[PDB]
Amino acid sequence: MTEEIAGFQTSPKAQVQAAFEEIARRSMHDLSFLHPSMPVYVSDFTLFEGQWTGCVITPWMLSAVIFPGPDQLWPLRKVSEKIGLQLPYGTMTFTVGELDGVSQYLSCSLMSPLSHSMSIEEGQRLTDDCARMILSLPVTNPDVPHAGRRALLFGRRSGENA
Repeated sequence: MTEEIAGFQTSPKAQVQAAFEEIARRSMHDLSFLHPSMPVYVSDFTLFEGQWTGCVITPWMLSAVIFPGPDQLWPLRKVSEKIGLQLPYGTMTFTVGELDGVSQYLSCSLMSPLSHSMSIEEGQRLTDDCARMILSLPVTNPDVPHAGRRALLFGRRSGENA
């Protein structure tokens, strides 16, 4: 078959976030398209099943998200199809989503975080705890030290490298 999905270098984390920021606002009928009042957020972590892992949280939902790993040529899938993935959490079907700025990706709903104790901190904590949960293995909590440093001693390997 000629139709394919190219592997992702890393997760489209920003595009999943911005799309879900809008989808969380979009609300039809007399409810009106009121703003989310809780910033949607997305964790990115690990190369599980050979594919980049992540979770999204919004006021309306929490869902695991997965993107084909680097230098891969997956076949083109149809949307809303299910793909069985193996996790220590249990073998679980991830549904093929197709989303603007994200293209095809593999996702499943985990819960609706409609608790009255909910806050942006519980949002981010629960995206990371959701990552932990479905990996069933420890993972970097994304509140580490500032990792940026100044660049110095500029150069390139040259010789055998042209």
